[PDB]
Amino acid sequence: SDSAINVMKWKTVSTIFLVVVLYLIIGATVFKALEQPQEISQRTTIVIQREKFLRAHPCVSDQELDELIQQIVAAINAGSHWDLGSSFFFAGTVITTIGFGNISPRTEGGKIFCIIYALLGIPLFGFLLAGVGDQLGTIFGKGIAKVEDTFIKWNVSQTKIRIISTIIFILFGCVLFVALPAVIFKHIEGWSALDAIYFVVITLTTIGFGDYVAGGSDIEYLDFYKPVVWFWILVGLAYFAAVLSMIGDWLRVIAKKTKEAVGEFRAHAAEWTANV
Amino acid sequence: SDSAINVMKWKTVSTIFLVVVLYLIIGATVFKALEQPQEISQRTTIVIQREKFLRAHPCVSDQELDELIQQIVAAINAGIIPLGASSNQVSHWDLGSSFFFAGTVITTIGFGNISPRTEGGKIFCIIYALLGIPLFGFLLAGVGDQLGTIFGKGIAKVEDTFIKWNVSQTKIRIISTIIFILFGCVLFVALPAVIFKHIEGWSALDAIYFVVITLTTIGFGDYVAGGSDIEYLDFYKPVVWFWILVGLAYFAAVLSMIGDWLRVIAKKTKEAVGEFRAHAAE
Ligand SMILES: CCCCCCCCCCCCC/C=C/[C@@H](O)[C@H](CO)NC(=O)CCCCCCCCCCCCCCC
Ligand SMILES: Cc1cc(Cl)ccc1OCCNC(=O)c1cccs1
Ligand SMILES: Cc1cc(Cl)ccc1OCCNC(=O)c1cccs1
Ligand SMILES: [K+]
Ligand SMILES: [K+]
Ligand SMILES: [K+]
Ligand SMILES: [K+]
Ligand SMILES: [K+]
Repeated sequence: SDSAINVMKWKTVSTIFLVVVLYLIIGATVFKALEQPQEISQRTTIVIQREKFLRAHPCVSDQELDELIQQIVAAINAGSHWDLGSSFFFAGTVITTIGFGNISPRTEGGKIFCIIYALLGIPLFGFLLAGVGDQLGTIFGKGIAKVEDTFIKWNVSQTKIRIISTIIFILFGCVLFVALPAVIFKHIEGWSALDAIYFVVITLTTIGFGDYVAGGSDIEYLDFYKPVVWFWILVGLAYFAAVLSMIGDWLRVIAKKTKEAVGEFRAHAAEWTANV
Repeated sequence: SDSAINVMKWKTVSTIFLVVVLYLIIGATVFKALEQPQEISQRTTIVIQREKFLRAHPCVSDQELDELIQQIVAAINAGIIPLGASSNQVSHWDLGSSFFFAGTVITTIGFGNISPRTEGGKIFCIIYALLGIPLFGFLLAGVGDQLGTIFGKGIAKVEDTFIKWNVSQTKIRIISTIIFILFGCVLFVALPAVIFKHIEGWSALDAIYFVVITLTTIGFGDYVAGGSDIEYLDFYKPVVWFWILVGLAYFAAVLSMIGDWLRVIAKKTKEAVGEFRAHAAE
């Protein structure tokens, strides 16, 4: 029965859908809980700054200030960040689906070329990202081969070592691809320890908020700083690519433990019910 | 044999790397060619607006005036309505917008228009995405499967209609691939674009632009459906959410198709180069 297999699939999809919808509701409340207060204090202090500017300076009134604000808002639409170097940056953001968006095409023509460029670029880059990831994955293979002959054969059996190996991949991976670049971002880019990691994650996950852009701030980079972040991204995006895939498998493993843990809990409702 | 193929793989990756390097170069030159002129005309006229306002009031704090703008821009990263008229203010972290924000996180669209300002929200965003992204991955795959089978039912209808005697199985696949694109761009691109134009006030190009930038998960943020306050009947926002679920599913397959074409154009060109080397000399 073909429609029976499809009923099993829609049952699976529909539950995950709710888990997602539920995951959204939970997060939506946690963010508002965290961000709501700062918005009020920050939005109240900005109000004190308008009232203080007209009081401190009789020179300016409400008639000139509103006209001023209208010009700054328009300045948001504009912002050279389209020079040879920044555009090459823009292209990278386009084909990686990071899209920080701080610099986006404002021309009807640039919008058309961006569309085409993206549709052709993103798949192209995917092949590269696949090879880079494959290379890095095999490099990792040579490393664990050296480690699997030292202290794998000794005490603990090989059945539980696969758990130890996965921890090594995360340890080093976090150090090289997260820790080191975050350290560098802090000093060079001036970002706090947290803001550094925040950038690393929101970037290598292709989220790309744009609130933190390494090399985006306008002042004083080193000669080879920008080229090194490019390489970090090519290899960084591949790392989270695997990491995100691993976390995915953790979920399909767990999803079963909870699904049978619910069958257990119902079971010992069942017989516990018949013994009464 | 094991290490032989390894040496062979690096050969392919290195060539693709260079192709990408060259692809970024050509792109960079094409964007700055398009965007550089308008950047200049806008940056010269803005200087005209600052000079026009400098001599306007001799009693201004001249040098400290440019410091004020720095404070406004620094405040623009977060939602700010700094105007005397209509002091009433709408929250961008309310229950409805924060829900949106989470959707942008787990879909890796990241419009960035509204991002966490708090050290706590940032630490939760990290955890949220790391677990959220992979989770939403399964959903998108499930919605990819469902939407796919519903298509397999539709083509099973047309494959017995146009089918006649003396037909080839390999050539009909090209027909199906076209109808997939056709109806796809209609429902998930054409239809939503038109709605975006009227309801959201966007131009026909800005709507398509938004769609492509969004459903490819690029997420500039320069255009966001439902961003401005306007009215939003509320028959609208829920739809957009659904469109996103399926629209992301659609491009996922579309983008994966283009990759197959590129791979194809890759072999034809690679043997076309072997042909040209074979003969070409004469
Ligand atoms: C942290 C912010 C978000 C919090 C996470 C909210 C998740 C709430 C969902 C709880 C899961 C129980 C719901 C019932 C599910 C069952 O009908 C079903 C099989 O019957 N199980 C699954 O689908 C498989 C369920 C797979 C569960 C995946 C979510 C696990 C996240 C655990 C959160 C730990 C974070 C701690 C900080 C590092
Ligand atoms: C942060 C980042 C993202 C990608 Cl997708 C690729 C490379 C990259 O490395 C930083 C260098 N940054 C620049 O070169 C800039 C020019 C104009 C503003 S920043
Ligand atoms: C473009 C987009 C992307 C995702 Cl991932 C999810 C939803 C979404 O748009 C739909 C409704 N929009 C809202 O509910 C808003 C609240 C505040 C600004 S928009
Ligand atoms: K993005
Ligand atoms: K963005
Ligand atoms: K993305
Ligand atoms: K992706
Ligand atoms: K983005």
